[PDB]
Amino acid sequence: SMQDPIADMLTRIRNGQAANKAAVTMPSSKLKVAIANVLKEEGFIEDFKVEGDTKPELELTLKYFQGKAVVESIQRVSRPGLRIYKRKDELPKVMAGLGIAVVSTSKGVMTDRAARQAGLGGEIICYVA
Amino acid sequence: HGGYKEIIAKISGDGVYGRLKFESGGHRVQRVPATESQGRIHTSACTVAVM
Amino acid sequence: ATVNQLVRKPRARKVAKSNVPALEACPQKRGVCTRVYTTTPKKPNSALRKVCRVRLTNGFEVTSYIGGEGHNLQEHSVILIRGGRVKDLPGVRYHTVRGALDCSGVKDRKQARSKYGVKRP
Amino acid sequence: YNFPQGRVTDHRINLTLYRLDEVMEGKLDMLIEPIIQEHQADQLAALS
RNA sequence: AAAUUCUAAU
RNA sequence: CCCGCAGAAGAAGCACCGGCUAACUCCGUGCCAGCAGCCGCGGUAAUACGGAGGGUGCAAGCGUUAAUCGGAAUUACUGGGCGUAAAGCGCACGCAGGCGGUUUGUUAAGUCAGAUGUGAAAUCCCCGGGCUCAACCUGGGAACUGCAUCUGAUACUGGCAAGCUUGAGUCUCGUAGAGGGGGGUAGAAUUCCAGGUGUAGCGGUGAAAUGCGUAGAGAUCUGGAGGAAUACCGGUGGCGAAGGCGGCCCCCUGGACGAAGACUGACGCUCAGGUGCGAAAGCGUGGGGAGCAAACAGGAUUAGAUACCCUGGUAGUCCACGCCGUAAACGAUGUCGACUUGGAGGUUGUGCCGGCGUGGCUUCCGGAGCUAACGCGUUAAGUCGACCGCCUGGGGAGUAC
Ligand SMILES: [Mg+2]
Ligand SMILES: [Mg+2]
Ligand SMILES: [Mg+2]
Ligand SMILES: [Mg+2]
Ligand SMILES: [Mg+2]
Ligand SMILES: [Mg+2]
Ligand SMILES: [Mg+2]
Ligand SMILES: [Mg+2]
Ligand SMILES: [Mg+2]
Ligand SMILES: [Mg+2]
Ligand SMILES: [Mg+2]
Ligand SMILES: [Mg+2]
Ligand SMILES: [Mg+2]
Ligand SMILES: [Mg+2]
Ligand SMILES: [Mg+2]
Ligand SMILES: [Mg+2]
Ligand SMILES: [Mg+2]
Ligand SMILES: [Mg+2]
Ligand SMILES: [Mg+2]
Ligand SMILES: [Mg+2]
Ligand SMILES: [Mg+2]
Ligand SMILES: [Mg+2]
Ligand SMILES: [Mg+2]
Ligand SMILES: [Mg+2]
Ligand SMILES: [Mg+2]
Ligand SMILES: [Mg+2]
Ligand SMILES: [Mg+2]
Ligand SMILES: [Mg+2]
Ligand SMILES: [Mg+2]
Ligand SMILES: [Mg+2]
Ligand SMILES: [Mg+2]
Ligand SMILES: [Mg+2]
Ligand SMILES: [Mg+2]
Ligand SMILES: [Mg+2]
Ligand SMILES: [Mg+2]
Ligand SMILES: [Mg+2]
Ligand SMILES: [Mg+2]
Ligand SMILES: [Mg+2]
Ligand SMILES: [Mg+2]
Ligand SMILES: [Mg+2]
Ligand SMILES: [Mg+2]
Ligand SMILES: [Mg+2]
Ligand SMILES: [Mg+2]
Ligand SMILES: [Mg+2]
Ligand SMILES: [Mg+2]
Ligand SMILES: [Mg+2]
Repeated sequence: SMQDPIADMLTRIRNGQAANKAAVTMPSSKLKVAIANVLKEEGFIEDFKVEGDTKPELELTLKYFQGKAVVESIQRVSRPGLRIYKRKDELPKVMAGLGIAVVSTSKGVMTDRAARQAGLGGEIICYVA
Repeated sequence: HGGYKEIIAKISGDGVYGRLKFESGGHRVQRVPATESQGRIHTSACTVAVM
Repeated sequence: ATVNQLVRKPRARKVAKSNVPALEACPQKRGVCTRVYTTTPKKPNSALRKVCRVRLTNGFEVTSYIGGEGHNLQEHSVILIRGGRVKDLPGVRYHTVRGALDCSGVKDRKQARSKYGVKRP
Repeated sequence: YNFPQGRVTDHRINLTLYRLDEVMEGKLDMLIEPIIQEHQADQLAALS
């Protein structure tokens, strides 16, 4: 059964980018919306939008720079079978800072350097770089 | 193929054992066998007993 | 393996046993020669290797190799043995320490003397 | 007996000879006499 | 349609 | 510790030189003597054995043996695998356990931040000092990744309360099918029995012979008995969780799929122990026995033939009940869910106007991608998530206790 919607969202984005699709559409949720907002502000997607009321649908627009996907790798970390939480002083760095990591801290879902500025830790969602 | 796997014979005369008592042992031969497809050299041995 | 499967049953490590058990974690042992003889190696080598059957001080009964050219060993002689396996000899697992209690160094040996217990001339 | 070299050698007295063709023809009296000699000096020497 | 085998040093 | 005295006067060895590994020639022996950590040297022209000359590496030390970690990603938490190299239970149900679609409120258990107490000294690391330097001694700091308490945060996980319909399930109509259990019946054919006609062969093989026949065989015709299996249809066609299921008719019965409408509201997925099903052979009791056919007998072939070939033939194959629990039980590919270009078919539903769509199952080719390669390729061996099973060189051995 579907025991991980976030990993499904990541897989949908990966399979869309690898297949040179123009957009990816999926069922919506608050945590997915937060992750999509982080991705859009960090520049890995063009835009996202949610439509509908009873069964909301979230769609993302993928972006390609030189006819190739902007996002190279994206991998879920804190899977349901094993959760990962880290302190502020040991937040991970991806590609020596070139990439980003998404962390949910007590102030919301944000990046890793933003949480370092805030001096907060939390649960790591994924490594995207 | 060739000779004997074992031969036992009797030698009779005057002075026999006093001259054939030193042949009891092993005798080694190094040569190209007749039963040889290639041209390899082979080492083999035989055992001799004088009583 | 799943992390759950590993939590229920962790990984095991190879025992990695020893190959000189008669020494019992001792660099050398002392023994008595009950039989001195010769033996023939495996394919393809061919010689008449000199070995000995030795009873140690802990009760073990093993076979040892006598290196060098010529030895003065015989039955009822006490010797010192150490580890080391002769490959083409099946069953030999130890080496006789030359220069020990009742075995003398190789006569007229001017090279690698310390390995055969010969005094410097 | 080495046929490639035609050499017959005796290890008991360390005596090598290059007359194998004669030896294989029943002329081994040139092989047994040197042994008997060495077998007799011991017999006199073994008198103690 | 019959029909076994080729030891051991290049 | 300092000064003076006489004299270079008292003071260098060990291992190695074929490759891995820095460093080569001569003589002796001739698979002998011997060397070896792994490949491997030595058979009368040895850079590998022994000696000499030369060189290389450490040096008051040098080598060997024993023990531990590393290399070994070779137990893979960091950080491995299971189509063919070792490795998916024969299949399914299911308790404990592991995991959990979406919204709101509340709690602060997990998680995070700060503060406090504690984490003996020595040791380790950093900045300095003292022995003529060093080893050594020592001043100060850093560290001891931990534990407990107090105060805060509510994004994610958990608890409680209320919901929602998309996962899951129920109801109405219909369809296809060797799905299962029991009973009845039909036709062809083999065998046996009785009788008619008829006379010298029948059968079998590469060729023969054993065998049957003048006591009338084989052939042909008529009547009867009993047992087993269902020609054509028939098709990489259909059904079933797997094993498996094939004449026709009836009775009881499981599942799947499709078109619309209504209903419950997370009731779900996986599953160690446990439980049930499970080809053929085999076992116990009681029946049945046409054909076939282990064991057995005879005749051929052969150097021999305890076989292949021929003539016969008993258990067994069949039925009822009860055991057994194994297969190359194979797609050598565990179950569930999501995402990702195409083409040619087969089978079974439904909507619209011979054409245009939309579901289920199934065969072949092939793109990206993956693989050691062969190959797989929307029914993945591609990209992910949850749970279970299994593997760690070849024999010994799926063997002993
Ligand atoms: Mg034979
Ligand atoms: Mg051969
Ligand atoms: Mg070199
Ligand atoms: Mg050496
Ligand atoms: Mg030479
Ligand atoms: Mg040498
Ligand atoms: Mg040399
Ligand atoms: Mg390791
Ligand atoms: Mg090791
Ligand atoms: Mg792992
Ligand atoms: Mg492996
Ligand atoms: Mg195999
Ligand atoms: Mg295998
Ligand atoms: Mg299977
Ligand atoms: Mg189940
Ligand atoms: Mg739970
Ligand atoms: Mg807390
Ligand atoms: Mg804290
Ligand atoms: Mg301390
Ligand atoms: Mg909650
Ligand atoms: Mg809760
Ligand atoms: Mg049916
Ligand atoms: Mg039926
Ligand atoms: Mg008749
Ligand atoms: Mg089917
Ligand atoms: Mg199945
Ligand atoms: Mg039915
Ligand atoms: Mg309702
Ligand atoms: Mg079970
Ligand atoms: Mg049966
Ligand atoms: Mg029976
Ligand atoms: Mg019976
Ligand atoms: Mg019968
Ligand atoms: Mg027979
Ligand atoms: Mg028959
Ligand atoms: Mg019969
Ligand atoms: Mg039965
Ligand atoms: Mg099995
Ligand atoms: Mg099968
Ligand atoms: Mg299998
Ligand atoms: Mg799937
Ligand atoms: Mg294909
Ligand atoms: Mg897969
Ligand atoms: Mg593979
Ligand atoms: Mg093993
Ligand atoms: Mg058994």
